[PDB]
Amino acid sequence: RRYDSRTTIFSPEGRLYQVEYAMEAIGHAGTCLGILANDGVLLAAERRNIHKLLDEVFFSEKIYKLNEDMACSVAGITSDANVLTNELRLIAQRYLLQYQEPIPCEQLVTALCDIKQAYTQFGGKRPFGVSLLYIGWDKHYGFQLYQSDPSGNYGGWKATCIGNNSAAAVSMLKQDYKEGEMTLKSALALAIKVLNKTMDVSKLSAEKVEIATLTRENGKTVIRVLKQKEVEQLIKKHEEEEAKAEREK
Amino acid sequence: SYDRAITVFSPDGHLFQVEYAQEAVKKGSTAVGVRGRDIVVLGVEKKSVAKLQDERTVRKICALDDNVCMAFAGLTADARIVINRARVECQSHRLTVEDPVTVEYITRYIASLKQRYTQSNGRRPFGISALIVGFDFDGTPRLYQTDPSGTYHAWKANAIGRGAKSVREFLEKNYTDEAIETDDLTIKLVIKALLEVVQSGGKNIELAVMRRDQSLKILNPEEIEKYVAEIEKEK
Amino acid sequence: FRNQYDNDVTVWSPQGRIHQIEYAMEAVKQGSATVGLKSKTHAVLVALKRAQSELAAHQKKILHVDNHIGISIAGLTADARLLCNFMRQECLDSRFVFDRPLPVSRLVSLIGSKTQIPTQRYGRRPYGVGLLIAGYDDMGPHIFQTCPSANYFDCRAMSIGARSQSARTYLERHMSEFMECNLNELVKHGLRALRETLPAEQDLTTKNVSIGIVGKDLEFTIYDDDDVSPFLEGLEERP
Amino acid sequence: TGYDLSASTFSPDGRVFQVEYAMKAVENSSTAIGIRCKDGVVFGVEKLVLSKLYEEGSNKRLFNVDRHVGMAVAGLLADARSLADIAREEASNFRSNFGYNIPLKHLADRVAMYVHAYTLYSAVRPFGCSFMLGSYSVNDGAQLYMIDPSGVSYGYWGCAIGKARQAAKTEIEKLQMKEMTCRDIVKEVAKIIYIVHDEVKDKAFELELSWVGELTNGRHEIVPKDIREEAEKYAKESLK
Amino acid sequence: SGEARKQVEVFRQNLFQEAEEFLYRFLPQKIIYLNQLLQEDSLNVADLTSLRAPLDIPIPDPPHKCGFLPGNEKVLSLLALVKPEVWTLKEKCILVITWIQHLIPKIEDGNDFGVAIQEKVLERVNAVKTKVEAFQTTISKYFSERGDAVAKASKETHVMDYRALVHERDEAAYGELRAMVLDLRAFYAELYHIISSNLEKIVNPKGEEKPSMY
Amino acid sequence: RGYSFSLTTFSPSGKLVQIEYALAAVAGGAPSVGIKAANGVVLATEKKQKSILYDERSVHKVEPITKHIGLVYSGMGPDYRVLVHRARKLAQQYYLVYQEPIPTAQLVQRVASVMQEYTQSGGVRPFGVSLLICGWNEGRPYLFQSDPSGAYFAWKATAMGKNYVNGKTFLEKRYNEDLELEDAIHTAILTLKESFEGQMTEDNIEVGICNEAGFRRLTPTEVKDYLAA
Amino acid sequence: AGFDRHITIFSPEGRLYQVEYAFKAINQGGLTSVAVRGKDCAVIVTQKKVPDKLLDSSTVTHLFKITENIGCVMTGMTADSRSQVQRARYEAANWKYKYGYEIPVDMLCKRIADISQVYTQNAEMRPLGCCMILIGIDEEQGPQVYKCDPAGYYCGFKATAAGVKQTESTSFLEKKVKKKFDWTFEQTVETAITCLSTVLSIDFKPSEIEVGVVTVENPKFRILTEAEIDAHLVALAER
Amino acid sequence: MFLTRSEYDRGVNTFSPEGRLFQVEYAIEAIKLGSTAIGIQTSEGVCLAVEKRITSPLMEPSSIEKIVEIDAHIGCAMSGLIADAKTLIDKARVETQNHWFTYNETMTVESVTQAVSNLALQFGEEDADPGAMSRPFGVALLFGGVDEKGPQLFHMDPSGTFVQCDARAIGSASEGAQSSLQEVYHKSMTLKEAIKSSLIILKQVMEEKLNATNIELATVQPGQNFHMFTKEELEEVIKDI
Repeated sequence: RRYDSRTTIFSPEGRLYQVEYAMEAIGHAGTCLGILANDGVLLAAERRNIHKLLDEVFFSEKIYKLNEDMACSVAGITSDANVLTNELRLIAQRYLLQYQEPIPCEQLVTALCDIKQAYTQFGGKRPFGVSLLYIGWDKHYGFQLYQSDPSGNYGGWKATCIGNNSAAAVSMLKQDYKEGEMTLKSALALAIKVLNKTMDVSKLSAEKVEIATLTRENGKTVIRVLKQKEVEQLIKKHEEEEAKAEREK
Repeated sequence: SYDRAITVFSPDGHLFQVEYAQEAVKKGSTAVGVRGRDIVVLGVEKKSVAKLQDERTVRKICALDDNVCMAFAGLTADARIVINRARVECQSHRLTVEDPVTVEYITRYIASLKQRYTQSNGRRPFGISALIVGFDFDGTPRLYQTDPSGTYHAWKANAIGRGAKSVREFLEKNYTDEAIETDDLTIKLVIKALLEVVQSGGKNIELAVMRRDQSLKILNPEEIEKYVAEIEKEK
Repeated sequence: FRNQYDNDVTVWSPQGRIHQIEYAMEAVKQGSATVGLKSKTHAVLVALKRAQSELAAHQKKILHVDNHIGISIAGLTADARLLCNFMRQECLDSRFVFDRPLPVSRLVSLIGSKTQIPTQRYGRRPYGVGLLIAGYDDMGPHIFQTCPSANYFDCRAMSIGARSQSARTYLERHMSEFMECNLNELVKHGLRALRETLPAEQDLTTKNVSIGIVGKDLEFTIYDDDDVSPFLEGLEERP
Repeated sequence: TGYDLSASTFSPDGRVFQVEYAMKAVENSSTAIGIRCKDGVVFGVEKLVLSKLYEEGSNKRLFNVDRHVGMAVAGLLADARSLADIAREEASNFRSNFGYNIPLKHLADRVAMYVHAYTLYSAVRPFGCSFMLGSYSVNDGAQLYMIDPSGVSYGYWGCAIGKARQAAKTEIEKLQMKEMTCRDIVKEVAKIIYIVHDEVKDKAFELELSWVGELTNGRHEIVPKDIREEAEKYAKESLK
Repeated sequence: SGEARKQVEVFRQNLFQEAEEFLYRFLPQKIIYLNQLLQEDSLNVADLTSLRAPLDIPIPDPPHKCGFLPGNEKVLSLLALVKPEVWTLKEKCILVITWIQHLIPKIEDGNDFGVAIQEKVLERVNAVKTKVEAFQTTISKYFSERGDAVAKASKETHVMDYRALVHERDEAAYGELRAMVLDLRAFYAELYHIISSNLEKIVNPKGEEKPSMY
Repeated sequence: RGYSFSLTTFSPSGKLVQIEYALAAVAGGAPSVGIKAANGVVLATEKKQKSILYDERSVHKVEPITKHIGLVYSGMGPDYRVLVHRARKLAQQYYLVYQEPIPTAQLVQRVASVMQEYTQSGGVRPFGVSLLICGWNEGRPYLFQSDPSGAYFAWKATAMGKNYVNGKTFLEKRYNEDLELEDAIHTAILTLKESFEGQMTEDNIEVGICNEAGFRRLTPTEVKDYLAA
Repeated sequence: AGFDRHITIFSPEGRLYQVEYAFKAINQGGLTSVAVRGKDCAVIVTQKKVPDKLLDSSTVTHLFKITENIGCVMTGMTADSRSQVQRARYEAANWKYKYGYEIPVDMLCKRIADISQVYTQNAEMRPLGCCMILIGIDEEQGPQVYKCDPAGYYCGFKATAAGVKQTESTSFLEKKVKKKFDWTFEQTVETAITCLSTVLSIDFKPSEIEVGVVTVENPKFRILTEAEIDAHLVALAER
Repeated sequence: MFLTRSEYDRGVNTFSPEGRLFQVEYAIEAIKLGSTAIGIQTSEGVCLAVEKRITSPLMEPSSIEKIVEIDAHIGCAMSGLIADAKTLIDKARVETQNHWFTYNETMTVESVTQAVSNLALQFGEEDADPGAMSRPFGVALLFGGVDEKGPQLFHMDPSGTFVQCDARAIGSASEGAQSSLQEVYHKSMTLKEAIKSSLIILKQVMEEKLNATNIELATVQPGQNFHMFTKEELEEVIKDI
């Protein structure tokens, strides 16, 4: 009958349904996209919230700076995300206190993923319902993009989208992304193109998207959230570029 | 009825939740181990590149310590916890007894951790089965396998994971003292066996060899290409 | 239906009865019978041991808590082993602290308190061993029985176990004679009473009878397979 | 209806049934009566003799909870012995910290609070024992207090617990106990105990009588066998 | 396809307005109309003997097809009043059943309380439908039964029970018509009461969109 | 089905139902409106009382966590007090550690974290109250809402409680970013007026204002003046 | 359903049904309590019903003194009521020890009420089914009356009632406050007695009612003696 | 007429109407899932024999270890879940060693069984310690050793009860093997006869034909310590059959 409650019961067929159910939640969440380019890595998210009476007081609703050299975007239950982001920031600071060097990017991801696996194994707690993309530069492997799942399983992706219409985005990215040729400028353009297709709104509001880029300048990583004017220019450039291709057609 | 709790025993004395966790291992990617006279070879299938996904992050074969290497089939996350815990023990034994861990000690430790999870409700059995390959102080090659239940057994050759039944049949027929005679021959046997279950060719197999004192070496994709070619040509 | 109200020790039934405690009481009936009787100078426990197979040895039904106290178990052996250890430690404690053999009655009160806690709290099952405790203390020979329910009773004589009504019946009719009986007579009366419990085909043998005797001058002693022969030989034949 | 399964639950109409079910347990037990007269409090229990094998003067349902206070219990005996232990511990503590014999009204309250706790939590069942405590102290006077499985505690001039509680109360009611002296009441308690006992349903009973008062110098004590015997005779004669 | 939804939405908007109109006006008006009929003297005849209709079948005695035997006029006039009423209730119920079924929401795991309020109402409407459908069947049976009994009486003039049966069948129908109008009056009333009390959940089962947790 | 009862169980479809049910409790709560003007933030809520017998001075829906932060709630009343007390305490802990008044954003993150904690364990029930937190920090007005889920959002203006959806629409139509508080307090009383369902009176409504001076509750006389408009 | 049966689970419409069920328990007792606040006095009156002649009348009371100057009347399950009174008395003393001044009545209701919310939010315990009304004099704000219900609500009222006839009682009191004449001590007591009597239709005798008063002139809570109650009752009948 | 409701079976700590504590009973059934093991105690010594049940030729036979040494004097043959046996064999090994440390003597076979039994009894949630398995253990151990009283074989069951047995068979074919054992066992038999008899019984019960690889046999004669017949020795005895 029901082998899908409690998170600790393997179903006949060996499937942990409560984790699978959690993964379903990420699908409802606003699309977040990350692209890795030789110069820098970028995270762009769709701010699903669009109610007219909301204020942009924070640096970003869905992009969070875990440490000087890394950043993350969250898709899923927001409350669960706040807990994980607090933990990630502590895990990183602990590495710096102990080894006096910045946390290598994979390690921060591996450690959070371990907290996520535990919640699945022990009986009382619900599996965390968040999937998050981490972008960072580490001396060992340079620029890296990693995606995490409620399962606690993490992967390194050159480009990926988590959230609503994620599949469409990955398909578009699969044809569009050129390996070894991406530059932040081109990538920001790829992001606008994929985001436009995935988002239902015909015109990206430029207030409906948040794009943040991590680049190493002068030996120090800079994570900058592009300001609205910068994004508006990108949307206009895309609108014109696509229109020109239609005009040629 | 008797399948909802690990502690409950079925009329007929079967603990169902432990058996179900073993089913999970079957869904996982195949892994094969052959104990050659001087080399132990561990080979695992790779599901797919996915094109936009970096392959460095996904590694089924890992080194628990200098003399012990482990490959896993089952829920990936659980493996990362077990592998990490085994690594702490390997180093802790070295601290406590000053001596490198024998392959069996690591197998017993990994097994006990799993049994501990099966014993009490409120924890789910780790859904991983592992092949631990190592060379002992005497230098005898040793291959051991562990299951979510906590039973450890030594196998001259074995396959865990999807298609394990098919490969194990192939191995039973193919394995012989003659096959293990040459270190290359041993690598060829595992590659040939994985080929039986892998939908693709060499592109989808990750293989690694541990020599008598050398550290684990993951063979480069090109070296694998050479081996598959020799096997295909001989076919 | 009424399937409900029987699941846990913490649920009172609509008519004031905690069913699990009653179900636990049924466990004593499953065990082999044991008979305990007392005389002004001695207290005796006799037991009918059962064997898994001819090759297997008969189980131990009589266990020594202390020089002055011994118990016979009827019911789940595990609960008995656990309770016996508690009793033994409580007795050892009294000798270390007060250098006096623990009054037998006080020990039974302690067994009752430990036994009651499982009955009121969710968690541990009620102990399902029924225990007959026999000892000689300064007050005199004492025979007490403990139910899986924590309630305990002081008895002139008692039989707990399967087909124990038959033994209680014999004991009641021949009860007056017991007070002035000699030890041989008292064990003999008891062996006859347990004989009633046995199926008609079965007979008391040296192998299935265990006798434990405690008295003013006798430390609790469990006469076993070859040492029950003196007490058994004098007995007659089945009525 | 799942309302009655636990004491944590409250029925839609506001009733916690598990406590009420526990109260039904006391009715299963044999009757016990306590009467408070000017000199002191006399308690009596009809102790059914289930088997001839059981020793007389054993399986007592009257317990001394402290030198000055005595407890008579009805209901599941195991719980009662355990409650008696809680009471004795509380009495010891009051003497140890406050340095004097516990006032009975306080004792009843402390034991009641312990009994009430079981009512609230779901892990533990309500206790199934209803008990009466009585004490005589020159300063306090003679006090009889009865505690239900609910933890309600009240002081009763005369009280009965057990299967025949309703019948006994009617008899106790016609007693003018306040004027009566302790020695006379012992005969009266016996008469009531004999009247309530049902010979057909219950084969036989041994009356256990205990008393605390000026006569006992404020020590609860089992009534001397001479006094008990005289009373049992008075009772049979009255039964006629 | 959008065009398809538009037409169906039009049907829904019509159903909603008609259903609301029916609850607001037709149901209350009918309860008064049907109660008027019950109060009417025709349905309150004191002596059932007055209802008896003549059966002119020759009674046999020791020494032709019977003259036309007409149906009790009183019963037919009453049936003629009742048969339209039975039909309107069945039609008005069907309009309500369709409206609720249309309003049932997309099946979803949570917030199924509203679905339940609707399902409970559907049970009452289903029960009423069976009872009313039965009433329509009884009207047809009365004519056939009276007819067969009359035929039997003519074939066997001697048996007088057959004569009594015809008179009895008519009296029974009269009692049942009174009950059926009383039931229709009650049914109109019950539907108004269940729908009126539970309208908010019935019209809007899921409720308004909740704040985003995602 | 089974998903509805547990709080640690994700429903097929990944919805934690008990939290959704908890939000439903807030919706049933008395209407509360918050408007963030440039010079201040006005928090107002209906304090309708069943009888004249109740003494209004006894309990206040709008409460001050610190000198510059104040909150209003819609939902279960007992729960508000628990959160308010924890909030007042969390702020004092900030003052002791950093000797500066807590930034409003920081308190809302901290109060929300407490709410999330209640959500995780099976034994506890999610809090059934949503809080509107208003504060003036760094010369800037701030308004935030924390839902039982543990999620905080920042609203220029919002309404929680009965008729929240209609209230928000009225506010979107009547909201101007440049509004001054004196005008804004009027807008809020109008928003509450939409769903009051009774004659508003000074007692029936409770209003609070946050500005450079800090959170204060308008006393009944002041509101009577504003209501006179 | 199943939405009821655990305090923690919330109904699909967010109603926490178990807490509501508890308020029903207060009524099951069958007793009503009325409290009215005067210009200088606060009075609590409750119906005293003694079920049996045997019960000592002195022991049965619903009026308890939390501290010398705060008095409470608790309606609901008797056992739960006593439990809350102890917590209140402990809390009242703990305030004096920690803060050095007598707990203000409002703060005692707040603490007691807050304890009730914990029960309402934690799974194992059951909301205590009792309502406590506290009467006290605060020097700054004059007389005070506060009620805490099983939910954790703690409002303070000019006048209030708890029990079977609370709604009717509230209506009577509401009419009397609306025609405000202010209340002298006599009137405050008279209003209370008339209200309880009218709602119950009892025509009370001194024994059936327990009345407790706090006054600015004598701040200590006192439970009036039967004679004092009779005097007020006689006056009500006379006029 | 079938009443198959059950409903008291699930959950230890529940007594069935009739007081049967079914979960423990079900655990006793589990040992039947295990390979048969037979022990004969003779004056010359106690012999223990088990069927390996090797699933695949690739699995190394030595690893399957159904007969193990608790200490030189006492050895154990286990049938049932292998994993829970490993815990019980470990408690035994530590307890024998703890006795040497504290009392400088060798524990009798009975005390060692009592010691492992005490651990088995704890399944009832008897203790408050977190690290105790809630489920009754699913293994049955036959413990045989030469002690002060000479060769002794004790059998332990998931309930935790232990008894001396002159000969016992635990396992899938225990019923039937026991019957055969009853006919063959005579107190006077020498170990040589017993080894042959036990292997004859195993050959009959085992599905596969007996081969040195499929069986494990051990003996603890009074002078010698626990000895496991090596393949060569096993080959000689099997040939005699």
